[PDB]
Amino acid sequence: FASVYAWNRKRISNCVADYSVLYNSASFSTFKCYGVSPTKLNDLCFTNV
Amino acid sequence: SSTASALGKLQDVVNQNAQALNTLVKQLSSNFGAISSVLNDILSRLDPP
Repeated sequence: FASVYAWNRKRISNCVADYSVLYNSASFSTFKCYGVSPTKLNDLCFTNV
Repeated sequence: SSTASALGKLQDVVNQNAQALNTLVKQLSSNFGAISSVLNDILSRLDPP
């Protein structure tokens, strides 16, 4: 991954994501989310990421 | 018969009532400082606290 001055931006669209497996992983040092609860992330349907 | 606009009082009363009601019903869509104008999405997107 590049440096902070060269942050890498990527587009995610046209896919069926699954955030449950990502959340249940314990390798994350910190996981805090604003505006959306992590538990309900599997029900909302967005436009792009 | 021929000359209209001779019944101004009743029309004014009806117009005032209808306009007040329309303003009240249109006020329902205001954000009022929150993140959404509908409570259903607030329940379907956030966590109680």
